[PDB]
Amino acid sequence: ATDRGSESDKHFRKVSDKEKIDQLQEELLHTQLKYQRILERLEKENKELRKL
Amino acid sequence: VTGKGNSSESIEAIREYEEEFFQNSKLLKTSMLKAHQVTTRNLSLAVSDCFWKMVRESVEQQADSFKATRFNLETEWKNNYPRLRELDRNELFEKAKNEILD
Repeated sequence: ATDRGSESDKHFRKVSDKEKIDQLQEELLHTQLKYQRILERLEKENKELRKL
Repeated sequence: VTGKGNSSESIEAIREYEEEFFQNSKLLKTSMLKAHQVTTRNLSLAVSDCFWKMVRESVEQQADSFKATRFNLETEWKNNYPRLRELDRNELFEKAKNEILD
């Protein structure tokens, strides 16, 4: 374990995953994703040629 | 919406003031204040709803730091104290007591 890259990689991966589920990404789940339905509806409006 | 009143005045004195101050004063006669700002129930509700919203939004991610702290403590143990357990005020005392008696 001492002076072994594998332990550093495991620690980095665990910390990275904890950061990935941290508050930085938690907020986006409640501020961005819930409007993807409106984005999809706007995409449907854009693809329709009525406006053009 | 309160007046000097006294310590014995009930909550309904707040409703009475919500009527008298704002129907009598410039706060509505000159539209300085909006009706929803007159109501203190609107302060209570604005605080409560956004409070629980903040709860649901942010409290969950406190688990990341809890897990990080547990990981760090257990890491120090595994590296240096593999025999270390929840050796709180009771367990260490009991072990020392038994060693002393022996």
